[PDB]
Amino acid sequence: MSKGPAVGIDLGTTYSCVGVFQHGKVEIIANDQGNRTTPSYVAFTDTERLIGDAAKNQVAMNPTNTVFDAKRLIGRRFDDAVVQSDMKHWPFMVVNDAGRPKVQVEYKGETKSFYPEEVSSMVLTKMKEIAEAYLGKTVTNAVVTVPAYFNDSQRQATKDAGTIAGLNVLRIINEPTAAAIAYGLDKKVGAERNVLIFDLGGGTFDVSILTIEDGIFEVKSTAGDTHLGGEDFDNRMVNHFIAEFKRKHKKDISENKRAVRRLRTACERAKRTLSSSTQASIEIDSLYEGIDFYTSITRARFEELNADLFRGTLDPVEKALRDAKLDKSQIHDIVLVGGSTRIPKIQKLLQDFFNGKELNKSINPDEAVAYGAAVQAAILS
Amino acid sequence: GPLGSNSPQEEVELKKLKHLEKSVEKIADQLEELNKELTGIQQGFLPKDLQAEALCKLDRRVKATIEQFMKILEEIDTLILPENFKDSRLKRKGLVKKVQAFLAECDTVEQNICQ
Ligand SMILES: COc1cccc2ncnc(N[C@@H]3C[C@H](CO)[C@@H](O)[C@H]3O)c12
Ligand SMILES: [Mg+2]
Repeated sequence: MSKGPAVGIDLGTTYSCVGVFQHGKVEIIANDQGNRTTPSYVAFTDTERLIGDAAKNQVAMNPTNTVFDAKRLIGRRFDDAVVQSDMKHWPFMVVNDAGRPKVQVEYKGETKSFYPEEVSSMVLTKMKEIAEAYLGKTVTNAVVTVPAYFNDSQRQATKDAGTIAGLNVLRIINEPTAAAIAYGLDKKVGAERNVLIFDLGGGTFDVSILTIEDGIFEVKSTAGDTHLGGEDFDNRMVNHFIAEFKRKHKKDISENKRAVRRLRTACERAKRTLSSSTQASIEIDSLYEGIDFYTSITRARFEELNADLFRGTLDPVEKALRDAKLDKSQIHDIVLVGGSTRIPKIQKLLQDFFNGKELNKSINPDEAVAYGAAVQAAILS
Repeated sequence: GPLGSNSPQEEVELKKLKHLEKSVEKIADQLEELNKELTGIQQGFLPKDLQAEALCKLDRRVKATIEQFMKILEEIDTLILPENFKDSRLKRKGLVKKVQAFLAECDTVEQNICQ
């Protein structure tokens, strides 16, 4: 294979995305399964190591040896509160190797431990291979993104993951900066610009305030919720349906994992339908004890079941504005990042808070960060 | 609605269900093979330690089979069939029940080995 271009990689907590700027435009590259995002999942099995979609697709079969969320561990100490709080919700074990966390798995019949940058390097190797399979050329150069709140250790651990993956990490840039680059907010005529990046995707909520002057990105403040996303919105619809099934059939389906899974899968799809329609219908035959569950939900009901969670997103916005020492009227641009920002109610809350101000949302929210990293990659190629 | 009102639109839904029926038959064949392999381990000369390993490799394959049947149910669950699509509705119900009868068979295997 000949030498190819530089790529932009968004290394996410649950999903990653790779982009390439070619022929005057950014192209988000689809993986071997045709997916524009790849799960940040690594599976260890008796016979093999699986990455991305292949790892996620066998998580229900092998929960303990399927690693995800390495981004929540990367560059952190074992005793970090985030590490200590997070390991109660992971099915894989996290061990202490002289102050550093390691994920302990069973691989080819043997007990093996891996550092978070080693797990992230396998994910980065996957993104590199996805780019190479599409371009039909070798991919060595990359711009890799990181959250703005990341510390020196976390940034270095991400660069090391790039190095272990055989990548030449040209530049590590902040995710809100990449999002701002995607919309070309640094190229706008006038004085310094205050940009709010509203990032609701991959199980995390991040708000960042940036000031862009003469191309100098400055991160004034960061706020958010470490755990908040689509999975929570899904659960609320699941609770609603379980209660409905109890009222209609006087039966509790909550203890049947398969019934709850069928329902949860249908709810996540209904939630997506509710982003462009005001109603979604669900038909599940023989959901529980031979009972067919045929129902529907309005966008209004979905919004009420999630009112506290949707409204709760403005607290971080208020906190970031107070830390940046800015009034809401001083924000020149608002950018939507992450798949859950496609929810009309979230968009409505944020536009109303910002007094009818138009949101930058034309680029797919899930792809905006990789898109900005790909533009940057082309400028450095 | 009306009788003898078979529509071209319903042919599309029936085609989706027939592909799913075919996928269920292949998964079912894998279940039967696992069943023969189970009897094979039970009626063979594997000592206790190697028998435990063979039953655990079999357990992972039974969990894979269960997952495939669960993915079929989730695919069938994406279907919205109008009440007038009587044939599709009957076929969807029969396929779901057949998959659930196969799942109950997987569970007799899975719960009885490598606990
Ligand atoms: C492809 O995703 C979507 C497409 C169209 C509308 C959507 N509305 C809400 N969430 C969506 N996606 C959620 C993003 C989030 C990432 O972890 C998941 O919970 C998705 O369900 C939508
Ligand atoms: Mg078992």
